[PDB]
Amino acid sequence: KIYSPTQLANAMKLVRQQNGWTQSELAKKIGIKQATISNFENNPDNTTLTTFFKILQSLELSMTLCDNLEW
Amino acid sequence: QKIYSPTQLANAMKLVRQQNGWTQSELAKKIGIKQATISNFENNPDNTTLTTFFKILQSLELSMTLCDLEW
Amino acid sequence: PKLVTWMNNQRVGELTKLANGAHTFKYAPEWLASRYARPLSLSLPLQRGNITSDAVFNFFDNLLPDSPIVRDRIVKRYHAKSRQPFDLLSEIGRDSVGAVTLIPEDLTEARLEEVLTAMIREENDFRISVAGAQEKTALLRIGNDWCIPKGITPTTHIIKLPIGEIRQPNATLDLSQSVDNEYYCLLLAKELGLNVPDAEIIKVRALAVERFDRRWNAERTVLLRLPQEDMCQTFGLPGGPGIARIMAFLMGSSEALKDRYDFMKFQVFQWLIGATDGHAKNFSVFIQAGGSYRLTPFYDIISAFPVLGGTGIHISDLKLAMGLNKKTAIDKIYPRHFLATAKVLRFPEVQMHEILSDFARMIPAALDNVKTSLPTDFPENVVTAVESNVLRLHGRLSREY
Amino acid sequence: PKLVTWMNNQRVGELTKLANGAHTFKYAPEWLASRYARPLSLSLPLQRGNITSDAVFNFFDNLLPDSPIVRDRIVKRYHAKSRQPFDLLSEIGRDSVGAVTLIPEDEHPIMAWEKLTEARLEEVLTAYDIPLGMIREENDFRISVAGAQEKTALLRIGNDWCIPKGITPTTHIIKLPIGEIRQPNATLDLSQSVDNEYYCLLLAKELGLNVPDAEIIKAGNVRALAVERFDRRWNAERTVLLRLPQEDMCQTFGLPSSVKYESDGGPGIARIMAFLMGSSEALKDRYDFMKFQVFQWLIGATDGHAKNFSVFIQAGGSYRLTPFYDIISAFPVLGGTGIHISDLKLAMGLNASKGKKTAIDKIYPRHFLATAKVLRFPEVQMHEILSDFARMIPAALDNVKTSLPTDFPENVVTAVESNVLRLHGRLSREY
Ligand SMILES: [Cl-]
Ligand SMILES: [Cl-]
Ligand SMILES: [Cl-]
Ligand SMILES: [Cl-]
Ligand SMILES: [Cl-]
Ligand SMILES: [Cl-]
Ligand SMILES: [Cl-]
Ligand SMILES: [Cl-]
Ligand SMILES: [Cl-]
Ligand SMILES: [Cl-]
Ligand SMILES: [Hg+2]
Ligand SMILES: [Hg+2]
Ligand SMILES: [Hg+2]
Ligand SMILES: [Hg+2]
Ligand SMILES: [Hg+2]
Ligand SMILES: [Hg+2]
Ligand SMILES: [Hg+2]
Repeated sequence: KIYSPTQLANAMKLVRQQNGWTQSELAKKIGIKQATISNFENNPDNTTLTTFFKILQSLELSMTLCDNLEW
Repeated sequence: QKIYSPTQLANAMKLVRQQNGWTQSELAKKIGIKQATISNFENNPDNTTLTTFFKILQSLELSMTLCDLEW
Repeated sequence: PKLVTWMNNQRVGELTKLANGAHTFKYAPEWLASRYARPLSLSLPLQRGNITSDAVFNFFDNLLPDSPIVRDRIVKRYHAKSRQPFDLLSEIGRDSVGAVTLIPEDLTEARLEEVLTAMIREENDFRISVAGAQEKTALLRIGNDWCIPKGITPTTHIIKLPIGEIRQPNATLDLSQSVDNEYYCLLLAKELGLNVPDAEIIKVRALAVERFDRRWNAERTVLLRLPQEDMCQTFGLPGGPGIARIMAFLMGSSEALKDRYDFMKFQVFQWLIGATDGHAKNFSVFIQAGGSYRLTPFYDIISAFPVLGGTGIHISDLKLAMGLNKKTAIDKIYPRHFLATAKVLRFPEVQMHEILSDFARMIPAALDNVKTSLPTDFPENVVTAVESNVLRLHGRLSREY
Repeated sequence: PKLVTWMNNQRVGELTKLANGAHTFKYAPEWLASRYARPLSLSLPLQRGNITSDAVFNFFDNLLPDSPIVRDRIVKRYHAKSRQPFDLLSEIGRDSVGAVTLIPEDEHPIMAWEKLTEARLEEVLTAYDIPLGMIREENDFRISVAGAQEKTALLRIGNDWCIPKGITPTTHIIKLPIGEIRQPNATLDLSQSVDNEYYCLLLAKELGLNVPDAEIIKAGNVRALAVERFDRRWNAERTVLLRLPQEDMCQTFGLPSSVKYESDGGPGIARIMAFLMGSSEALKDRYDFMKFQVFQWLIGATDGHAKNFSVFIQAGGSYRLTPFYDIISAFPVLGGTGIHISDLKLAMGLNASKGKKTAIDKIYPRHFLATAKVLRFPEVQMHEILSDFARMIPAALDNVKTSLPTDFPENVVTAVESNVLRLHGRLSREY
């Protein structure tokens, strides 16, 4: 469960890394600039929805909307 | 359940708005942004920032998660 | 008045024609709450009100035969009140493309050669098309045998008859072999790893095409209809979406990278085979639970190569329906134009090369494998025209890949 | 060398002081895979490499008492190799604020009850040249508490107080009295900081703010505040004492303690409120956090710095505000050494006319509303806050006074009540 652009970018960065991709491997895969992947990782608030979803497709993820750990 | 574009997301969230029959301004007022902004989102979701998206999403009392019937 | 809209015996909502003829639609609240829930069209998002947009009329208009002449026949035969969608659909609105069924608020080798039994254009536009309703007929068949359904019960096949000859003001297109033509083109497409439906020629000599919006029950007991719509419906339309709009859209598909690759690939295929009918109307998506979507198989593919020359037309007359780059003339178009387009679209240059390269490599054996698997019956002029004009444009790939 | 970082016997990664003496951190692949996974701090997001930013040093540095004097004691108490975070934490990093347990790499009782008599308790509480009540005749009592007050943390189930051993968690923070602050420019009567915090906690709670329970404890001549930890909790089967992941705003923002003050300057209202939009209770949290700004103006709390607020970190790295804590009125200092309410400043300034308003005497409903609007906090909600205080404050004060133990110092109650009641008059004037 995710509630800010920052928490979103972090989880997506870690999926990028778990995958062994680089910010360039990723930007190449969907055809945008390295600088846009890195703008999103570092300051996501201003990232548009359309860019986010391009990043998400290339990470092989979708998203869902929402409304058992001890701690 | 799984969502793949800004428009699909906008649509699903518009519907959630409606099912709680809230109105665009009830919402905007709940979070402190002008009702246009919500309208601009439901109608033109592509260029909405992530900051604004997570505001509207807080208004509707939702979060989001990342993911990996006979017809 | 109202038409209740069903999808597979599940209730979706209602279409109203108001007093001034306006069409409006409202989802059932037990629809918006089923697990099946999706929009009827991506142009008609799940929502609560009465929907009054032009999208509603267009949606339902897009379900009916395009031809104003096939429209008269339905009008004459079923005593329809008009050619408005509501009126024509309160008469034939049972089986349609994809899943929607609309309800008022209330066989034999020789009868076959018989069942299929029914042109001039004002416009100089070289329409070479297998998408016309005027040659089609949805039959049903799992046995060895054709048969007309009837009731609420889906068809499995679309049967196409030859188009025949077509006269516009400035040319006569001989499309009397459009059945053999589409057959060839569909095997070619399969050979090149494009997804397209299975077809057979049946015998009158018609195309039997297996529907990809029909699927049997798990229990194998009921044919289901799969929701799908074309790009006109998707965009709310009766201009016309090109490669850019469609490619943008396909970024939201649940198979975005595959569908985007295939779709670009298919622009190269249509260039190679001389196909000039790839309008928006002619690509479709499956609508899935939630209103997510995927491209269907490609379908209704015909080469214009066999109408070149003689009583027919020139190669300089062949235009892609969706242009590149702006560039539409098939005989002026080189690999370079596809790459300029991929670049403008932020489709990865490397994926475009890959596509161009595999056609370079694969075209000759595909053409040869198709040729091997044709019936003995097959008209050689058809093969010769397609094959020779394919190898010619393909040599533009060799000069390069 | 390395400290293994654990959270409730889940392994999280390692803190490494490098040969050149720089602090870096690296999460364990098992942590990153785990259902329990979440960042150690929001300043240290989950990732694969080594983190080597300042945020790492600051995180751990913020686990420790801020004073160099206290630190110097721990150093002597345990012959600690030094006074740097890494070295202090290798001695006392088993029990800290939130859930971090630090275990030297080469190298414990899980719940080790170990009773105090009372003369012993008086001796633990009296222990200041000893750090954090960590007696010299006692190993396996290895606790850290941030902040500047002399304090300690104890464990308690039922009725008796114990020194916890090994990696056993504490259940209470025990505060001792501050006394006379002589500032170059003033001399303050905080001899009574235990009664004063006791009182303000009671009143916060009376006004429906979320705050810990506290009790006054006496151990011979020692009078102490025992505050119940909200970063500790019984599991379902009340069989394990869990630590809850938690950090302060200084940690969340990657900053030292020692900028803490909006003066020097640390995070204020706007930064904090913007962060809270990201909370898993954004609207509740932003409401209560604004509410508590009026509260602190009302009680003359001049020390609500960024270090005084904390968020729970939940699975996945979402977060929301902990209860508020460390609440002290400056009202009991006024009068006898020449300080008056005209001298009292808020730690975090409001929006004013032009610039920020920090003077408590000069602040009126009008500044709160101008601040709400800068911040895009709903006007109807800020009226609703200013008006509930208008209506409730005089009765809340009386309720509180009535619940006070018979021996409670009158000078604290009066100083706080009369000054509250009088700032309240600015509200009921309008509401
Ligand atoms: Cl990396
Ligand atoms: Cl959920
Ligand atoms: Cl509405
Ligand atoms: Cl999932
Ligand atoms: Cl276009
Ligand atoms: Cl050119
Ligand atoms: Cl051209
Ligand atoms: Cl600030
Ligand atoms: Cl002013
Ligand atoms: Cl001031
Ligand atoms: Hg969910
Ligand atoms: Hg999911
Ligand atoms: Hg049949
Ligand atoms: Hg039959
Ligand atoms: Hg169209
Ligand atoms: Hg105990
Ligand atoms: Hg700070």
